[PDB]
Amino acid sequence: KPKGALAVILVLTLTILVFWLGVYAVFFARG
Amino acid sequence: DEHKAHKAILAYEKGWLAFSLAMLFVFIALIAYTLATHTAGVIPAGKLERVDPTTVRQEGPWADPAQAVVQTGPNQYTVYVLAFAFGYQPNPIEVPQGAEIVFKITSPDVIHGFHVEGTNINVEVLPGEVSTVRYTFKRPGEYRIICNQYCGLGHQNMFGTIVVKE
Amino acid sequence: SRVYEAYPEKKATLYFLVLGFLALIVGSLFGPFQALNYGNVDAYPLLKRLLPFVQSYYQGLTLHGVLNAIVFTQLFAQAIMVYLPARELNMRPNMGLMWLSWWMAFIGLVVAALPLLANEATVLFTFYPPLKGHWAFYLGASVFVLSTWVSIYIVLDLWRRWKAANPGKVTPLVTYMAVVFWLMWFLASLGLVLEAVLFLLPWSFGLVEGVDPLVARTLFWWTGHPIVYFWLLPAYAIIYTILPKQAGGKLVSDPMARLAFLLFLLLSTPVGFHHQFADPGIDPTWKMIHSVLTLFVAVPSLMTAFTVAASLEFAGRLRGGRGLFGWIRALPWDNPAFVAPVLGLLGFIPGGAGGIVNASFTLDYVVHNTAWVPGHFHLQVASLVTLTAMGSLYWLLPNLTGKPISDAQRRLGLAVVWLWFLGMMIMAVGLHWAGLLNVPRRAYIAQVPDAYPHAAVPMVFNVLAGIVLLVALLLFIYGLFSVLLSRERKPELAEAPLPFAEVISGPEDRRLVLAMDRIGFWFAVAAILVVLAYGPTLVQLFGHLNPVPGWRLW
Ligand code: HAS
Ligand code: HEM
Ligand SMILES: CCCCCCCC/C=C/CCCCCCCC(=O)OC[C@H](O)CO
Ligand SMILES: CCCCCCCC/C=C\CCCCCCCC(=O)OC[C@H](O)CO
Ligand SMILES: CCCCCCCC/C=C\CCCCCCCC(=O)OC[C@H](O)CO
Ligand SMILES: CCCCCCCC/C=C\CCCCCCCC(=O)OC[C@H](O)CO
Ligand SMILES: CCCCCCCC/C=C\CCCCCCCC(=O)OC[C@H](O)CO
Ligand SMILES: CCCCCCCC/C=C\CCCCCCCC(=O)OC[C@H](O)CO
Ligand SMILES: CCCCCCCC/C=C\CCCCCCCC(=O)OC[C@H](O)CO
Ligand SMILES: CCCCCCCC/C=C\CCCCCCCC(=O)OC[C@H](O)CO
Ligand code: CUA
Ligand SMILES: [O-][O-]
Ligand SMILES: [Cu+2]
Repeated sequence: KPKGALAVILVLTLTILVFWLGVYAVFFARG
Repeated sequence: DEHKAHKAILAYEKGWLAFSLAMLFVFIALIAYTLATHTAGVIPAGKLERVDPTTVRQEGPWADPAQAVVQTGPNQYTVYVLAFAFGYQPNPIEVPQGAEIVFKITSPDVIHGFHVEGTNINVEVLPGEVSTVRYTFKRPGEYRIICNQYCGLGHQNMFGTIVVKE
Repeated sequence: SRVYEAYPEKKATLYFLVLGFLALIVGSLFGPFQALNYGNVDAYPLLKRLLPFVQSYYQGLTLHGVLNAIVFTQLFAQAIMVYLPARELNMRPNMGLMWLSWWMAFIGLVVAALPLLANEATVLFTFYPPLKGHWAFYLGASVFVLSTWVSIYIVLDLWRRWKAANPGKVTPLVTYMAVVFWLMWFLASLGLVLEAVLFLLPWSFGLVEGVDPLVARTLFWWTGHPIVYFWLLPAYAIIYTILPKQAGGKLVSDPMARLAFLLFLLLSTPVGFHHQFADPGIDPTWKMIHSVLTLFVAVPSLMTAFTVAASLEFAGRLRGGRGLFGWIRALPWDNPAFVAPVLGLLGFIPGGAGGIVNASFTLDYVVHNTAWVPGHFHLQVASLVTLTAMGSLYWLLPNLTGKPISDAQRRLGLAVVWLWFLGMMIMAVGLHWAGLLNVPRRAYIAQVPDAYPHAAVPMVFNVLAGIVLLVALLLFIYGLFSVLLSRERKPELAEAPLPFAEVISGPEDRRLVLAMDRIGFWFAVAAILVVLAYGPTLVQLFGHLNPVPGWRLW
């Protein structure tokens, strides 16, 4: 398996999830 | 080795591509949901509603700011806001808490922002058009309006005020 | 030079590169001051001593945006996406036409610059009506951009000339990239051309009293989004077809790369309402559609991320790296041309994460028109694209000029790249963070020093990033001219082959590649997708035009 390639996309998923879930929380706090 | 590395690389890339698509799909489901809540009120009405910027301070509902706030439902207020260089009329905007506020905002000069700080109200105000948006204030007090579309040299200091009464 | 006689395309490209970077440097002068502004620190007095023609924050913001985001990026795309395919094919691009395109650009830039430097066009690089600039700004912008139509003709010409000599061969990688690239650009360009010709130019010449703000904004963002993919794909051509070699490895999938690009040809243009989420007179159903279409166009990069990371890993393994981490340290970190793109990819992770946030219909109300947005796009274009173009100096300059890079010049290169990366990282934090605190973009906020008290913390990031980037920019200037105006000239450099990567073995999807090469057919699909996505809305807008008087408020 491409272990490193996957680590990269782990970080990328986590970054995306944190961003998106983050702003979702904010959107609703302001709703 | 290379033949193998390639096979494994391509197998797993397909894993990734399916999961990512999935996650994108879920976000779409989650956006959809917001569309079904009352929080979607801040999306503009996409109806065209054209006015004449050159006469809007002389005639119509933007002409007399002390009458900008009309009760249009048993728990509903429409508020006619002028965004202009460089400010908002009326100042303040006075609405009651708990009530659904339909904002109908326009401009006589150039484009402005109407960004109500602390809320999801964020709408571009284009001269010639009326922007319509809906919010219910849950908490009483003072919200700042921020202009967030560059509108000339007075941009950085163009602010307004919404007072939400108890 | 005999070399230029045999390869006159080296000289045209060199010209596109230098002008681009000049535009970059001049544009970028304004950045540190802007960074200090978003840190609540007013250094504009200082600037107006150095540059007395500068009348305001917003004139500088116009120059900054026009020069970095429009001029340098386009000059760069024209450089890379002509010369690369031309070298891959070993064919001569039409030299008459190539020079027509450079002078078009240069002429147009100079005409547009006159009113910009004279404070007659302080509209932003978005120039939304009814804010009304000098006719020369619109004319010269129009002629600058149209230069790309010539480019489009050139690479299509190369393409077909090749196919003729080579019937029943598939299109080679870089050239398939460049071709879908340029065809994508042609559809996308139509929006702005439309806007300039139907509206901006009549108006500004005085032929018609008003312009409809909504219709102009709609036509602007037709072009307005895929212009960023126009910016991006030149970098991606290098990241895919060159970087793998620089890193010590190979490109791990020709077809995966072709697919990324093809997806960009299809999905780059029908998405622009993601800039008009807060606009009136656009139906919410159409905003949802474009929102969904926007989440799709994020796929080619989600894809790119894996393909490229895997290529990087393969390189690091080739070069002895053991472990889950060791393939990273095994890479050529002393090579500026490797570091620059890779750092840019790193920042691209939070960049695209913010793009994805922006594209969600209702989530955009949280961040629209706040410092968040500049936060997103400095990761995307001021970092990944600029860093890529930067590190190509160390391979592509020698190739075009015969001018060697000293070991000393290489070390300065690393310093700039890193300092640019890091500075951009630090600024991205101050901006996103300030954005979440409701600080507006496009605002001289140091002039209202008590307006945003809750933003004290991120502000210190913006200040820091300001001084850090000032140093990086100074160093970039010194270095560029240190190499450009250098003494030595070894011609066996200009004759060296571009460092194109090999593709890894082995077997592949020949039918996929073959389907993807049906380019005429994909071109039309893409164009249908635009008519479908923009048609009905635009027919209503045009059927109910409400023009307004223009204003000068500076
Ligand atoms: C180059 C320039 C540009 C790119 C690229 C870009 C990408 C995106 N953008 Fe954006 N953006 C928006 C949507 C997105 C989304 C969905 C993406 C996506 O394409 C992102 C996809 C990318 C990913 C999902 C990440 C993949 C990661 C990669 C590829 C890196 C992996 C790293 C590796 C492999 C390295 C590892 C190596 C080792 C050493 C370990 C929206 C809304 O939907 C708005 C309007 C918001 C508003 O309110 O105005 C917007 C506005 C902007 C503006 C300002 C417009 C203005 O001035 O008014 C600019 C100029 C800009 C630039 C650019 N934009 N964008
Ligand atoms: C020394 C590096 C640079 C610094 C410190 C810097 C800083 C800034 C900051 C603070 C702003 C926000 C100002 C505001 O919202 O009012 C900005 C806007 C901008 N930047 Fe840069 N910048 C840099 C280089 C670049 C580069 C390389 C690009 C293009 C490739 C770029 C593209 C833009 C554009 C498009 C704008 C938005 C203009 C507008 O909204 O009208 N920046 N930059
Ligand atoms: C390689 C280049 C990277 C650049 C990294 C450079 C280090 C940043 C600052 C270090 C000293 C700390 C400075 C703090 C001292 C004075 C700050 C102050 O009090 O501000 C003055 C005034 O408010 C303003 O108008
Ligand atoms: C290397 C450079 C990278 C730059 C990185 C950019 C920084 C932004 C990161 C995450 C934002 C996540 C959203 C933040 C959510 C915080 C608040 C929250 O969780 O929301 C509930 C709150 O009650 C509402 O008022
Ligand atoms: C909220 C959800 C929690 C988020 C937490 C992070 C999730 C990680 C995401 C993607 C990993 C993608 C890689 C999936 C691997 C697919 C398996 C595969 O295709 O492997 C075939 C191979 O041949 C076998 O031998
Ligand atoms: C392999 C596994 C297959 C199954 C995968 C399923 C993924 C489910 C993820 C998210 C569901 C979204 C739930 C939608 C509910 C949203 C409501 C919400 O968040 O409401 C907050 C707010 O206060 C209200 O007004
Ligand atoms: C690395 C990145 C770190 C980033 C860290 C993120 C910090 C921002 C968090 C939340 C903002 C959410 C906005 C919530 C707004 C509430 C304000 C409010 O409700 O007050 C106004 C009202 O008028 C009172 O009367
Ligand atoms: C708040 C944000 C400011 C801080 C920004 C931090 C963001 C990420 C920074 C660096 C990435 C480094 C990635 C790995 C770098 C590799 C260098 C390496 O491994 O060095 C090998 C060495 O040269 C022997 O050959
Ligand atoms: C590979 C390149 C590097 C990519 C890696 C960078 C990704 C950044 C992700 C998250 C940072 C956000 C910081 C955490 C958010 C803080 C939330 C918070 O405390 O917000 C206030 C809230 O209201 C409670 O008080
Ligand atoms: C030598 C290489 C490493 C050194 C790099 C420095 C480390 C980063 C830490 C702080 C940056 C400080 C810069 C900010 C100083 C400006 C002062 C300022 O604006 O302070 C705001 C304060 O809140 C007024 O109320
Ligand atoms: Cu009104 Cu900015
Ligand atoms: O532009 O996203
Ligand atoms: Cu876009």
